[PDB]
Amino acid sequence: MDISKPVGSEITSVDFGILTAKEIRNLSAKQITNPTVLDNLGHPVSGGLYDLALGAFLRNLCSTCGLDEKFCPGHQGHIELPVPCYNPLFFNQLYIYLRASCLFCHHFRLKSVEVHRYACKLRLLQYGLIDESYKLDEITLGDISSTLLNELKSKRSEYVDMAIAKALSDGRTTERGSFTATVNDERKKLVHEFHKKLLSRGKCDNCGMFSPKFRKDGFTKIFETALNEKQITNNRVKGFISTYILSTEVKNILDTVFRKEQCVLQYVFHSRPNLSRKLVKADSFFMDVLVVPPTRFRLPSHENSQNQLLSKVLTTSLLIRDLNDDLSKLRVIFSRLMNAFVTIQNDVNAFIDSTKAQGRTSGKVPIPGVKQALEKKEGLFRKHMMGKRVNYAARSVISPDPNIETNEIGVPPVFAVKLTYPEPVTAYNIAELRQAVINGPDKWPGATQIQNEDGSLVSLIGMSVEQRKALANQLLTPSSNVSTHTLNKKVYRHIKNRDVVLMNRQPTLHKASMMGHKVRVLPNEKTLRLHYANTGAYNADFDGDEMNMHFPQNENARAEALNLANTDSQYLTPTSGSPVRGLIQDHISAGVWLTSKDSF
Amino acid sequence: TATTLNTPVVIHATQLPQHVSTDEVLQFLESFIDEKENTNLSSSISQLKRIQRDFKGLP
Amino acid sequence: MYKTEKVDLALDPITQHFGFGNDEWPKEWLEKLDEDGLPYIGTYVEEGDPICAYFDDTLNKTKIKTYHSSEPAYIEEVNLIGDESNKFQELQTVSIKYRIRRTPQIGDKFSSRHGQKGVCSRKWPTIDMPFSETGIQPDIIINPHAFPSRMTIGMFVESLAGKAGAL
Amino acid sequence: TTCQFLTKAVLDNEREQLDSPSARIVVGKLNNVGTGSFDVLAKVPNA
Amino acid sequence: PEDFQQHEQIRRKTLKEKAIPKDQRATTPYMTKYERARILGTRALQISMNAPVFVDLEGETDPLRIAMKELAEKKIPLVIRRYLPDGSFEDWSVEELIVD
Amino acid sequence: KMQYFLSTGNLVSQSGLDLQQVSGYTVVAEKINFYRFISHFRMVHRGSFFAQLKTTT
Amino acid sequence: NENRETARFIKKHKCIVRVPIALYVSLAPMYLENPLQGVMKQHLNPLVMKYNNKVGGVVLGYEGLKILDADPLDTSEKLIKITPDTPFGFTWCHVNLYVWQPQVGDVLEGYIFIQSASHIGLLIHDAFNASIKKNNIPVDWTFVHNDVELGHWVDSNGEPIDGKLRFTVRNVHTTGRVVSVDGTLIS
Amino acid sequence: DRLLNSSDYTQASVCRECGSILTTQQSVPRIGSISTVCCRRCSMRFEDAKKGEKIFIDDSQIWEDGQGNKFVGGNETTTVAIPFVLKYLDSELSAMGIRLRYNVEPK
Amino acid sequence: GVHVSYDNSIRDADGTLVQFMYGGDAIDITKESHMTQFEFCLDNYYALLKKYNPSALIEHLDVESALKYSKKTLKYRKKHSKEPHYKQSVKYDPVLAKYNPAKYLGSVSENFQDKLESFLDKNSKGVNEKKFRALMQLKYMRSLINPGEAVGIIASQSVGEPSTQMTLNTFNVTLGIPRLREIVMTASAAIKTPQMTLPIWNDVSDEQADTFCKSISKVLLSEVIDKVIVT
DNA sequence: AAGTCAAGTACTTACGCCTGGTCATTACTAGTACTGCC
DNA sequence: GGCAGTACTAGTAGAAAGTACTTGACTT
RNA sequence: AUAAAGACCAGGC
Ligand SMILES: [Zn+2]
Ligand SMILES: [Zn+2]
Ligand SMILES: [Zn+2]
Repeated sequence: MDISKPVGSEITSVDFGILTAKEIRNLSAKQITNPTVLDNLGHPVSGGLYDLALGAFLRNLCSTCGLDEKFCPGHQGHIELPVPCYNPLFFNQLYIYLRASCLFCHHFRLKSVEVHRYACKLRLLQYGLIDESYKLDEITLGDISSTLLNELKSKRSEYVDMAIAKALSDGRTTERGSFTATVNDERKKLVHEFHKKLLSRGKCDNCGMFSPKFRKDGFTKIFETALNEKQITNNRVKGFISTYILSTEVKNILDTVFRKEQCVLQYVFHSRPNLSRKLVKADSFFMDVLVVPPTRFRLPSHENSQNQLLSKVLTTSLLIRDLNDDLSKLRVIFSRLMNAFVTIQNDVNAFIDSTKAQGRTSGKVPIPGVKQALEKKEGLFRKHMMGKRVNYAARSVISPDPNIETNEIGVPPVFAVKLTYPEPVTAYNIAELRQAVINGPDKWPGATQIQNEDGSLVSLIGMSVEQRKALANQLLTPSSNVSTHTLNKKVYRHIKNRDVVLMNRQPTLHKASMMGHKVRVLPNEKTLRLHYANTGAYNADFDGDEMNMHFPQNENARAEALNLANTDSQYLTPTSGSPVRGLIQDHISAGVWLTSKDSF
Repeated sequence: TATTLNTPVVIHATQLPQHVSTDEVLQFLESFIDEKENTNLSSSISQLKRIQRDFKGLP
Repeated sequence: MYKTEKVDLALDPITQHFGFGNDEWPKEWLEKLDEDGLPYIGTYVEEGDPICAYFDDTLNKTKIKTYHSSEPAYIEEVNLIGDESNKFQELQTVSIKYRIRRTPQIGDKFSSRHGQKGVCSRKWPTIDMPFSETGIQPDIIINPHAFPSRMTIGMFVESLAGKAGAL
Repeated sequence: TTCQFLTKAVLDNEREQLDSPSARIVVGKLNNVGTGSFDVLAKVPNA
Repeated sequence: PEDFQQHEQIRRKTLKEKAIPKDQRATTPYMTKYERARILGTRALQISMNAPVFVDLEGETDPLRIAMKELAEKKIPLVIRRYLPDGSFEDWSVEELIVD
Repeated sequence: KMQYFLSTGNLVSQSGLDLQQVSGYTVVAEKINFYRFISHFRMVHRGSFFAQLKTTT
Repeated sequence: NENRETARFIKKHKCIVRVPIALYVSLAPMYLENPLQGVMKQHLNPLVMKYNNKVGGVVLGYEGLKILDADPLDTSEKLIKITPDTPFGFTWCHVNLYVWQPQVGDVLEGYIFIQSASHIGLLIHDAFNASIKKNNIPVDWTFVHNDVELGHWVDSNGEPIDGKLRFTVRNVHTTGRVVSVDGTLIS
Repeated sequence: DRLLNSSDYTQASVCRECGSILTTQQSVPRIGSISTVCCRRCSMRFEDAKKGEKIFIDDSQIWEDGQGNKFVGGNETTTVAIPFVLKYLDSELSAMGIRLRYNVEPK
Repeated sequence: GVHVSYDNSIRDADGTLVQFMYGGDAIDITKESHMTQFEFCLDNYYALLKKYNPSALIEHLDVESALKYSKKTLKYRKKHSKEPHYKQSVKYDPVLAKYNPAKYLGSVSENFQDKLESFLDKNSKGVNEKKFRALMQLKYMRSLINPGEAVGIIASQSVGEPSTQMTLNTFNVTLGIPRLREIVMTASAAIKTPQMTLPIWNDVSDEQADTFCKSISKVLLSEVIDKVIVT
């Protein structure tokens, strides 16, 4: 990071969302259909997974942005599906709601008073109000006529409106609603009770008839169960007053079901007051158009990417778009269409997850496409989110070195040439930094790179001494124009005894295992130094122990490492009050003799 | 050029445009031309002089 | 040390041949390579030095396969290998063997045959080293404080038998 | 178990303010604990 | 020209509501080591950009120690913005804070 | 094919023969010291599968 | 369904006149004790006579240099907020700008500067640039070229045109180097 | 400043009204016009956006992709310091169907 | 995320509270070493007064405000001294709760004063007393935890650092990291070793306790059968 | 007929870091172009 | 000159535990 | 002028 480029914004909060149809209809740039990687002669094919409009690829300019590989951050893609299907992440949630709604009235199998009760209770739970959530449950004053039920919903509405009115009126809850842990406890509990719902119930309470239940066939094809004798008679009295069915009809059911109960799911699927007033339907989770990442995340090096899975989805997609074209100019043609639906939904489910594909003989592990690729050893995040590959750091074997005052270390010249640190040229460095730029990277102490005012980075790897002096006499100079006059060059400086370096050793297990020390060059060897009382805090030895060596890249980082994470301030460990420091064997075995009486 | 150091991050016109006549424009130009020369600003001041002469006289 | 490298040329008419051609090419890299396309036996080859140069016909240029490693090495022998066939086949596989002078520095895990693994802190001069009554200076000094913990009495009794055997 | 947590996070439309340090390392500004709680202001003599 | 005007008045009103007056602050009056590590870090990084100096500098080159001398003589135009978990904040001037 | 067996080490067998593991059968003899010479010739291994099991018996 | 999605889309986004503006810029450390001059020499001086997207026109100066204070209190000793990563100080402030914004349909005066065979380059009030393409030339008007050394235009009456030439704005060009105002011929 | 400002530190471009990073891009400008950048998600095709008389834009809103298609809208964006692997999260998680929107400050 | 705030209270990241004060005193372990060395600090009173400099810690500090409340609390404590809190009034909270810790002098903890006045009662010693206890209470007022210290990380590392030292099998009941991890991670439920400690009565004796253990000790039907001959 | 209690089971889970080495670029199989004998 | 064997190429195919969530039997 | 990943074995703390 350079302190010459300030960031003009930050991120206070983040919120989630679900891609819908029209969002990705206007999001991507081009539609790709054929399952080809690239044709011969080595150039990107049009309409392929490596389409040139999805970012630069193999030193070829992009077709969307028009820049090279370094300046093109990629572009989002999409593939078209013939029929919409669900996602493997939400299928466990849709199974509960598909086994819930009535197939005739398109409502839930409960009655309206209790469903509205849970809806208006979650209406209170959206805000930080909990004192009245249970007072509303005891409001039952007054088989059952619909008049007193509608009036009951009226008094509940006035009760909730009055509750939110007085809570928002006097300092209790903000207009955006409060969010804590105790409110999420009862929300995740009441919604979990909302999933302990009708699943153990029978006939619908709104309309007096049962409904055929669904049976999940464990990963691909929730099925529909056949009816029995004591219920077909119910099909004959409702007029008095196990089978693969289809895929899109599930959406046909969930559409009307999520329309006749919009106010309920409005509060169930929202953990905050809906200020935008949007409608939640079945088109959100039901994916109709896939999304492929840009080619920058799809480099070939072999099919070392999701290509061998997206090409399978596009292959079945091309086979099935020739099916309805075969039936246009109008049996096994129906069985292969049913199997096409099953093999294309299992295909996209194989792309997202790796626990639902039919597979084949032992594959030495299937390729991790997206999710199992996002979890290499159960949460890949531990590779690029928690622990990073830090820059400007050294690592070598340590060796004992007395005469160092318990706060410095010894750094080899080989480490005093590679590592560096930026320092802006000022009026208090014209006498010392000029010696560095004249010296150069190899001979200590010098400068390896000079950062211009225009961002361009110059180095001194293969430049001569006359060129070093040329940049020296032209080092402390005003900028080229006014827009760049605010700063000057930031000449890099390898290391000096006024710099700070933090020592670390795996496995670090306590606060004192990473201390900030001063440095001191020692042109003697290529290994690191340490003090006797210092190796006792790191729980280290000298039988070949290898530990790391970090290096800050900010002046404020030097302050924290020299005044807060310093070694002398870490004399006492915050565990039991015992100082983890002190000479170990040699300087104590000489104390019994030096401070003795038989020593004149 | 085209950086947060040179260009503002967020800009918003505070109040609706209230019209000013030629007298206010003439007083404005004559005020902050004497109050600007108290490197690239000279090329801009030379363009303020043109609108200051035309709305006052003939070139 | 001894680090053997196996170079295979021409990544079916062969186009990459060991050696040079006929057109213009820069000089100053003839100290290691010969006119036959093989390096001299004994030259000093550090990181970024020519080991084998090849002449391509599709580009009509002699490109040099560089040598990038950790430590500089000395060439000791270069093997030539050509697959046997009824027809004549030009060599396309060369086996070269290096050697690295590993001077014993500090930090090497010097030890004995008793299990006391240690490293070297600093190599002291002989004149700053304690000298015996005869005048010898023990080239190695091990810490006497590791014995109450390592419990390695073998390096004491064997040290008696060692001196008693050398006398 | 970030997959199952992603399900229950987007299903309820979660809007987190990235206050926990594990969330202040994904993007973050500095941190919440330590020297990341307070901020720095600077007085200027002229208006 | 009307929407962000109310938004601006909301920003100023909420900020003034979070701002606690001068005589009501009831926090510790001693310079914390975190604010000390940040006043030495921010000022050293501040003076590194050729800032106007308020103390005598003789042959010194380490900006970190320069900030230590600035804090030793209390010649820095900087005020600590101590936040509260509820959202309020105090403005504690470094000149008023005592050090050890 | 048997060259691949001794090269990579893992056996691609149809019959699924007796031993439980599937890899870890060949060892690259570095031939660094005569003690490493004799060590590989008097070698005993319980099995690379027990390296994953976390018992202490 | 459609009307609800338009509600989702509408909430997705949720001749010299003076206008007050509120901006949010940085501040250099060398201008610590003199912040107003720093802001002027960093975001105000390179802004005048440069087209701005927000106001939609050419800036012709500034007025009302009031730096917004971070602590709502009567002293001139204000305070600026420094970011935790750079010594620069991000501060709000309001300022009035006299902007020149020619809109489409307005009638404006011009001064002849270029008389070509298919285009007229003119300087409106000697400061800005304007153009009139060949498709905006009346059929009655005829161009005559000079063989001695440039050319001239002939109106419907049959005489050359005068220097003072008034027309109507067609379109304002922004992405170019200098603001160019296109002209119409028939309304 | 070590786990972020050493390797992952990249100043990407974040949209304001949409709040995503991957969707914004830089259109192909003219020979005179340079430095164009916008968010193409909130934008719409020019021919589809038409019109209380007929409204006209300053032709600076208009931007065009390399394919030649004409667009209008989606301009509010800024530069924000962000780890690049978080942009990888925005891309990889978008392949699952999940959307991450970030609201920058101000607003 | 849990840490000390400026209100002198440890709380999580979002803002929810954990405890109103760090260990009741908000003092760091790295500084509570000489807090109980009354004879040591008394022997070196001059140097401590030289480095603490109490003569410069009176401007922004209140002295008598906390001393009055501490005098009243110490008065009622020794006034009853008979029954635990199940019949004790709460009208006098600790002298640190209602007062500012790092602003009001004399506002100290309870056991610290109980051993302070006891140490003073067991000696008579040439430095005076009103200045010795002033430097002592000032020492307690300059040993608090700095507001902002990362507390939960220290609590996480100080409880696992010695766990590496003593990860073994035994050294009567399960012990070590198999139990230390079980209490925290396994969502403690019906456990492998249900323990319960019972304080015995005074008038009862050995022949009164063995009848109790024989009474509760379960006996299955198998403990009585010696031989089964099923024919 | 519905609510509760008990059983199956799906998978979800488990040290810190680093240096080397090989290794393999898929194997079985069938359509087709080229060479030599009759 | 026509038939057929042979080799080269492109395409395709048995072992650790700990807990809550779902579901079938049971009894009122 | 260039150089990326996962699979198995051995080894250091
Ligand atoms: Zn592109
Ligand atoms: Zn029904
Ligand atoms: Zn957008």
